[PDB]
Amino acid sequence: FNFPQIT
Amino acid sequence: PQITLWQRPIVTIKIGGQLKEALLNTGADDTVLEEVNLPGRWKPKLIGGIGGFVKVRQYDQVPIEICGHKTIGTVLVGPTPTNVIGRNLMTQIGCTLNF
Amino acid sequence: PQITLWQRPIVTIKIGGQLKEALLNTGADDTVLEEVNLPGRWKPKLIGGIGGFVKVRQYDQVPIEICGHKVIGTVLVGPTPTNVIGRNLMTQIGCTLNF
Repeated sequence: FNFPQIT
Repeated sequence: PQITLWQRPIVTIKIGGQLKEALLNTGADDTVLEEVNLPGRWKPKLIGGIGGFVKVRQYDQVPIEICGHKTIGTVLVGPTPTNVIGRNLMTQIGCTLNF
Repeated sequence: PQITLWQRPIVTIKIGGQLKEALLNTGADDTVLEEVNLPGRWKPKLIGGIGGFVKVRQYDQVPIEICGHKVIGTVLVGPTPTNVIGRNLMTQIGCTLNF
């Protein structure tokens, strides 16, 4: 998929 | 280990007495796993921020084995499309990007 | 370089005659950049999938320099919360995860 995670 | 990126970098982990798989995700600040029952203390945490927020349970200093490396770090437990190992735990295992 | 993961792995890129910054994201299959004008052919592509889909322009075989490495790959152009270099271009630059 595509995953840039910020709180 | 040296992991190329032609495929998704999915690795085996051991957490909470269970064997699971998770994605090594340098785009993720935090580690988020679903369907794990962890002992000890937690607090709610709001994550994401697109469309709303998602509430997860934050467990601190959780022992976890990632691709054979026994480390300790924060694990967020809650719904996630894919189990994710974030930077917080990749630092613990000494994982770097190299080119 | 060898890039540790205590901070977000943001690097400088050169694309479409512009200097930009983007996140090396091993959790992303594809590269998505915003505010770039690329010449030549494109086709619409639907990405994401949570809450709906996001439509972007797919440009194939785009020359791009990533942290000094001149390579070629598909670049998706559309508004994105953060510019992202996905696995498709990390393979081109020879980027691996190591621990």
